[PDB]
Amino acid sequence: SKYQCVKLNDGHFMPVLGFGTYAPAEVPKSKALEAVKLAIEAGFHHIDSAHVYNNEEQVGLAIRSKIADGSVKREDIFYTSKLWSNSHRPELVRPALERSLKNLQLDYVDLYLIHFPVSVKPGEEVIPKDENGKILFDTVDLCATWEAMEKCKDAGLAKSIGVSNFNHRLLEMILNKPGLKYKPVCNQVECHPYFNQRKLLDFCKSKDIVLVAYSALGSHREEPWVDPNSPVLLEDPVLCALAKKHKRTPALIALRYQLQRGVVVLAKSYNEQRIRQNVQVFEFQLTSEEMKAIDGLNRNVRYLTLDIFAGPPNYPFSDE
Ligand SMILES: NC(=O)c1ccc[n+]([C@@H]2O[C@H](COP(=O)([O-])OP(=O)(O)OC[C@H]3O[C@@H](n4cnc5c(N)ncnc54)[C@H](OP(=O)(O)O)[C@@H]3O)[C@@H](O)[C@H]2O)c1
Ligand SMILES: C[C@H](CCC(=O)O)[C@H]1CC[C@H]2[C@@H]3[C@@H](O)C[C@@H]4C[C@H](O)CC[C@]4(C)[C@H]3CC[C@]12C
Repeated sequence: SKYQCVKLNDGHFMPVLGFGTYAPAEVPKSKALEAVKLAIEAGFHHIDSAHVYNNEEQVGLAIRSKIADGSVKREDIFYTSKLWSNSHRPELVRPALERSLKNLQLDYVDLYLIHFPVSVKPGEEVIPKDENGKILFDTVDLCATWEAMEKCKDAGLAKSIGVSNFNHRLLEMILNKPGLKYKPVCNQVECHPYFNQRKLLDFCKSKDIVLVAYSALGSHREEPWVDPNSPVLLEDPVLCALAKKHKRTPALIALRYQLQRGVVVLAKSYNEQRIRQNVQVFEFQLTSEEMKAIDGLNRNVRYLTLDIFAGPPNYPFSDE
């Protein structure tokens, strides 16, 4: 083995390069199973999935298949799952995590997150709706939610807990919670050169919270979720230039950029050639001039605004 990891604030270790597993429904789930295997093989020791991804069955079957193989040991696979907004209510966390575990056929997750800050009505429908297309939000003290997460960490069902799509205010809320037992080990948020959340990153760094970047390569750009008019990240001029100078690719520089920033990156790809290519971030380095060059690409280009959840006071994206 031997791969690059970072020490999480709870003593655990997380690999710096994580493999994303979400894909549009237009893609069959089988693809997720075959893709993960290819990722394990390529060098990925960190796998990121979720309940809402509706692919834990395949993703688990994969990682479970590579352990049976003798290709990897469970202690070398860092699997992340996320609690979905229709289960923020206290008595609903553990059951949710248990449901995932059941679909994965694993005895615990290495990392478990609160997927999104705004709550929705409990029930099967992942995104409930009024007979008038209205999203049925719900109100839950996230601190109560976080208390159930802590009990999961203690029950040994989750090795490390953390948040996703949390902003400064929200992050603080958990941090300053009365009787907090475990500060979130990380905060997984969108983060690429056209939106290198310095402000948030610094904050996180100052609290020893690792920032896990997603859509680090510009995202899947799925029609309903991402604005087609947004600039295509991997087409950026200076990223392609640097790609050449280094004899690598714009994607690899977006990935390597993140790494040197002290960030943990996720790169999703079902294409074998590309999957194997992403594991190359470890093959080269960027110099201070380039380090700064990419810092300069900053813009306010947020790909996933998930504004269909814009209502509630917990919508994360309208502050920093
Ligand atoms: N917590 C959250 O709120 C949240 C939100 C969004 C995503 N995530 C996580 O982050 C992961 C990242 O997925 P994403 O859709 O956001 O964006 P991404 O990782 O930026 O990837 C978008 C696309 O880039 C392509 N790609 C990968 N490697 C490439 C390479 N070397 N050269 C050229 N293209 C390459 C992929 O196409 P191919 O697959 O065709 O290669 C991919 O569809 C997800 O799978 C998920 O696990 C978490
Ligand atoms: C919350 C996340 C965004 C962030 C992330 O990826 O972490 C989004 C990304 C894709 C979305 C699903 C969509 O493809 C298919 C379907 C559409 C229905 O109208 C509602 C149900 C489904 C299953 C959506 C649920 C919400 C998902 C999982």
